Amino acid sequence: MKVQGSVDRRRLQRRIAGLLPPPARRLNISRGSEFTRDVRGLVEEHAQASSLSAAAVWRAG
Amino acid sequence: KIHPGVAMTVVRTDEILSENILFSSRASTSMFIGTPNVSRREARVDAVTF
Repeated sequence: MKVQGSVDRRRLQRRIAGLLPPPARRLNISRGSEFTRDVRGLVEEHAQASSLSAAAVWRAG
Repeated sequence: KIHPGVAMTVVRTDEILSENILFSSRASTSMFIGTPNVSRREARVDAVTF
């Protein structure tokens, strides 16, 4: 009584979840914080040139 | 140095640096403050400007 009639909604939700988030900008500042690990996320640049270890490539991506 | 038929009036602007005193009464203006941000723009090949 649940007629299959198209692509299941629940599966496409998982797949569009990965494409949705855009790159982060415009973070607000609190001197009460004065710094956050969140600010690091906006700031870090996350570059290339790994170490040739088997996992160091994966860690660096 | 003969005097031509006409005479001339000369105008010139002169300027003066000064030190000023300012008075402003108590509770005369109300201010509304919003939160600050941080933003990223214009990443060049060597640097990133915020």
